Amino acid sequence: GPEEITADIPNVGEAALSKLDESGIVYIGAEVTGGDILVGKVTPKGETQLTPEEKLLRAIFGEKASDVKDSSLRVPNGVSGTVIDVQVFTRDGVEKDKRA
Amino acid sequence: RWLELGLTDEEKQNQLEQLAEQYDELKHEFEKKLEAKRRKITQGDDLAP
Amino acid sequence: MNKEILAVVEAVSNEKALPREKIFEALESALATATKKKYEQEIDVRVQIDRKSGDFDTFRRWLVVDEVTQPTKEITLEAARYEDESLNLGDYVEDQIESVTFDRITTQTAKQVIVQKVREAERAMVVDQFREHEGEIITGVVKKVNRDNISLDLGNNAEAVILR
Amino acid sequence: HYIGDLVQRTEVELLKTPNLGKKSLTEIKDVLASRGLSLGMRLENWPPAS
Amino acid sequence: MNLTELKNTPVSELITLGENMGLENLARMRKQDIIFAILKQHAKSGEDIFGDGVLEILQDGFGFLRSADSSYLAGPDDIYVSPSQIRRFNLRTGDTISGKIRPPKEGERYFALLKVNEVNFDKPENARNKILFENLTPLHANSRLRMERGNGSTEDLTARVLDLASPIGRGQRGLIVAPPKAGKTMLLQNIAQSIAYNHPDCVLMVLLIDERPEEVTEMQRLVKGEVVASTFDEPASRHVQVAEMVIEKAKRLVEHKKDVIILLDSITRLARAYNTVVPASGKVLTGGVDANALHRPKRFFGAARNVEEGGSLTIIATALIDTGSKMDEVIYEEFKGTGNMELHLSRKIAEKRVFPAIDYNRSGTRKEELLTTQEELQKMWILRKIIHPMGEIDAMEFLINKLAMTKTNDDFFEMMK
Amino acid sequence: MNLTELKNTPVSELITLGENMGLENLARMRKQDIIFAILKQHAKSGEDIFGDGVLEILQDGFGFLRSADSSYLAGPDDIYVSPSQIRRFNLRTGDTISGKIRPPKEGERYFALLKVNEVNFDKPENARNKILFENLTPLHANSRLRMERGNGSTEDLTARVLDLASPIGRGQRGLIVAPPKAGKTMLLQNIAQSIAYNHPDCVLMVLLIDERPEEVTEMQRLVKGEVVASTFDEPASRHVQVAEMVIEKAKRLVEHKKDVIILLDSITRLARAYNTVVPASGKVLTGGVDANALHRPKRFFGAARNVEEGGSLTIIATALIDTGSKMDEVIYEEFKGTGNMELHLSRKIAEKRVFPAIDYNRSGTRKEELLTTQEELQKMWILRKIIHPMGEIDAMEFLINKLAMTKTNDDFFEMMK
Ligand SMILES: Nc1ncnc2c1ncn2[C@@H]1O[C@H](COP(=O)(O)OP(=O)(O)O)[C@@H](O)[C@H]1O
Ligand SMILES: Nc1ncnc2c1ncn2[C@@H]1O[C@H](COP(=O)(O)OP(=O)(O)O)[C@@H](O)[C@H]1O
Ligand code: BEF
Ligand code: BEF
Ligand SMILES: [Mg+2]
Ligand SMILES: [Mg+2]
Repeated sequence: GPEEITADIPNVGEAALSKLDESGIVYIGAEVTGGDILVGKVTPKGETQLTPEEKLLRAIFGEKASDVKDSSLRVPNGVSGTVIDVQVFTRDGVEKDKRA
Repeated sequence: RWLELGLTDEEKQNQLEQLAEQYDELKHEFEKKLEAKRRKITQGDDLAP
Repeated sequence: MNKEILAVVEAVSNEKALPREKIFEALESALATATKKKYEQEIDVRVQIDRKSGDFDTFRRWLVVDEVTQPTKEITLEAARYEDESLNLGDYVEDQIESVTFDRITTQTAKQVIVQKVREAERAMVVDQFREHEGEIITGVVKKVNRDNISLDLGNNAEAVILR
Repeated sequence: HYIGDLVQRTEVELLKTPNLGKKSLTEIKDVLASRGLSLGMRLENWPPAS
Repeated sequence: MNLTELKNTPVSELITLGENMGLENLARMRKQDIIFAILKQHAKSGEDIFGDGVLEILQDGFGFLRSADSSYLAGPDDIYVSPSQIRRFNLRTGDTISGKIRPPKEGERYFALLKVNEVNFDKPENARNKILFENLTPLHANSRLRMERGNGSTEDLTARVLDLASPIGRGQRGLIVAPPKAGKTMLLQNIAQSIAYNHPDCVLMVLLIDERPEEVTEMQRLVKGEVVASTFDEPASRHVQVAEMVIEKAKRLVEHKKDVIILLDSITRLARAYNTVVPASGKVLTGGVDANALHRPKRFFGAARNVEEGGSLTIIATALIDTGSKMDEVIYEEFKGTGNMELHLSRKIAEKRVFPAIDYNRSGTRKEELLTTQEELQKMWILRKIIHPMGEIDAMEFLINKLAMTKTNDDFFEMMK
Repeated sequence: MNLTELKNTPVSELITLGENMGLENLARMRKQDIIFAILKQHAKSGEDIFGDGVLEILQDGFGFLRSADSSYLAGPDDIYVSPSQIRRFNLRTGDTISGKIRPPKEGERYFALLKVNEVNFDKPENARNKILFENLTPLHANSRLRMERGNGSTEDLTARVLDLASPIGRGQRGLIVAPPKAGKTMLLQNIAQSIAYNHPDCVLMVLLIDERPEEVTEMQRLVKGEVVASTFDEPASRHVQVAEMVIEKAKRLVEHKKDVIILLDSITRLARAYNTVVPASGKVLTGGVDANALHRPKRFFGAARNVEEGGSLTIIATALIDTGSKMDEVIYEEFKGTGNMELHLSRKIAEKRVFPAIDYNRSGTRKEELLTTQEELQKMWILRKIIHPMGEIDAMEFLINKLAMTKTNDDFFEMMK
């Protein structure tokens, strides 16, 4: 299965997700001090062919998305700052997200 | 917005049609440049295999 | 946007406990809470998503009283001359439209209202279907015991309570 | 022009005032009464002393 | 500015009015759009407006004011009302509402009725106090609706023979069993002219469903009455909508103690439309016609009655038979034993150039003694006794000759002695 | 260089013209592509161009100029116009536009109309001032469209009997109920030749839908009129597109106060195409035909009318019956009671070598007294009286014999005395 930039990161506090947008990317003008999730990178590890129904249901009821590996990139420890710009580039044919 | 006018056609109609031609050509060139810029800024980019 | 709400209304597993009408009114309440959270004022509004025709909209409730606090929901008992109210109390308006219903806070409050109302709906359905049994003997397995209350599984998502 | 003169002006004159729709009425009722005052009140000492 | 006095004006008059009002060339937008723009500007000049229209409540609960010329359709010239007014003044479908209206706003697309000054030609206070049409107790027709004009022209005979064949009264249920190529439109025109001349007090209602537009424009400015029709250029949705709403208007008028008469043409095409508009019921009978599909038409046909308290609802619906259609065959089979007033027209006499092609023995009226005195009772009894042994075409021509020999029915009765 | 005077030239002439213009061997590209390349070079030599075409506005709002020979299709020879011109000169679908055009540019794929000099054979200034076709008030046909040629040949009888069966006038609504193997193409050719000889003032419009190509090439160079057709080698999309656009052209012509006559063949196949092009409506009646699928064809059939102000739109559509098709059965059932002019052709007489196979008693015309004086009125009445008791084939052969015995209808009327 391919990798996604969804914002539905499991096994993480809601305060860490509060910095992300509805897509999974931090807003423009958000302060970060320590290692914090600023992109919602997920990688499937188990079963493939996730049906969209159960996909959206995991965000509402039932269990969470196991095939994630929590591969969301974070800023290194010690470095701080405020994000000021985002640049997204997609492969030809792949549907762009709303931030693009 | 009401360029459509006409009186004493013998020269007025000629000048008005020349100006309408110029206006149409300008608008169409601007629209084509707009579409080219949009297609250039919206096309995807190759990243990696 | 309407495609997303159609997908979320069709993807309901327990369509019985929550048919399209109450699901849409739950979404209306969620969008009303989202609009309340949008403005610093506290104004109650309705949505009326137009289930089968198209996308959603928003209205503005007045709740006509002689008060003045929070004037977004304050209209005197006689402000029915212009804008076609014609009634003493209960006159509302469609003034506010263009409600954002897809950001992070909106999605969070939507999910919150949805889970609250699915709980309420399962409660209502189980009580309406097993209330007439009041006066009859029914079996059931307990699942949690405490020093003040214990729970019982009856089946088909039915929960019974036994106090001290 | 003065807020002490506008506080003695209930809504009955707003919806009758020309060029006043729904956004302007919403503004004049929100950004005006949110400061603690009310649209339409009964005072007499105005303007002291001018 | 009233909507009727502006819409019944010719289209060219509206164009010149809009051009005098300082507008763009009005030859582009449609009549409804022209009226909408004209009202927009006429309200931009102030001019508190006074409008009117027939009410339609949708599934949401609000109301739309449709106009009669547009055959009760949706357009920019419509007036919107919130359910608050419907809850206050206790409105319902079919109630014509007239009163003060205002300009629209941004985001709004229709006008708003502020206060009603007339509901079905009545005070808005008494509009909430009115007995329901369903709660009324029907009765038989008592007051005779005489159709004899009195001039004895070449067209008056069309009504004379009618009065000689089957009496008609207020609240009577009427069917016209006539094959095509028979001149049912001529019969309808004659009966409309007769009811407009003889009884101008009762409101006349003529309805043409699934009809060619030529007859529509002919009837809209030939008879003295509010003519609403619906051509075949629209799906069955508009047909059933106008049927429901005209019957609601008739019911409201009867509730206001008014004698209404609905001329319908044709009941067969209306039943066809009602069949193709309703979803399937599960099974199918001969002709592709659904079972419950006829419930709504049947109701429409049964709404006619003579109210004991006051008012009446007479109906005269033309049926299409002998068309070689299985659907029309079963529709006529269902509708045969439904009403108490029937008029059969013979196609053989119709396309034999003997007008009006009527069938005496096949036509009649139940409880006809309640619609005529003993005098015409015995006269019609003698007429039936003398016409029963006779044939169809010979008897028809003999009767029409003896009828044209005089002016009215009284002279014919006297010469029959 | 005009587009028509270049396209109506033979293909070999275009090949030699392109070869003289210094081009690659033109036998590879298609006719549209040949015209496109020829115009490209002829504009590369300067030569400010003058083009023409029928307008089609897409969903975006721009306009495309289609040509008549290509049956209004999309090709490189098309002329593009921006919605600015449509907003300025107030254009609409079906309006034929002719004026100055320029070469294209890189990235552009069609020519651009700079200024219009003719809109529906009118001044571009008056093109914005024209009453809408829908706002017109229809009426019955008044001016008689005589079909009698006058030479009395073996083919003129085909029209003579026609005039002896059902009169036809401007703005009349016509149906041809004829089974296959009957020679409807011969009837259409005869009526086209008659309308071209007798009334050359009114523009003739003949349309062949879902037809074999042989009849297309026969009609395109046999009758005197603009022949647009559409063979079965294309999906129903092109069929419904050409139907809509030819009816829009007819409506624009009538709005310009022009008498147009549309010969259509066949209405049954056109309804079939309209059914298979429209998405489903939810339910299904017998024959696999959708409910609203007939809304567009019905409208097409109802567009015919006699305008009171000026102009007329006559239609003569041939229907396919007796084909053993459930779909065609229900289509004919729907279309039977729709028009006021019908001509029934008997298959038994058709394949009995008795031409033209006509049905007298089954055919007729409503309000025929408005299309003929009292003289022919009484003559046709006597003819109907004498032909009604007779059979079908014997009466048909007797009438055609007595018709061929003379030259015109007047001599037949005189010998009938
Ligand atoms: N009472 C009458 N007197 C004289 N002629 C009549 C009479 N009724 C009908 N007709 C003739 O019969 C024809 C019927 O035409 P139409 O009304 O179209 O038939 P229908 O409406 O029955 O289909 C008319 O052209 C008219 O000339
Ligand atoms: N009125 C007529 N006079 C002479 N021949 C005819 C006539 N009508 C039909 N035919 C003959 O019958 C044949 C019918 O061919 P076609 O037009 O394809 O059939 P249809 O149009 O009836 O389906 C023609 O070849 C023609 O020779
Ligand atoms: F008026 Be006809 F009989 F359709
Ligand atoms: F012209 Be045939 F009837 F196909
Ligand atoms: Mg008729
Ligand atoms: Mg043929």
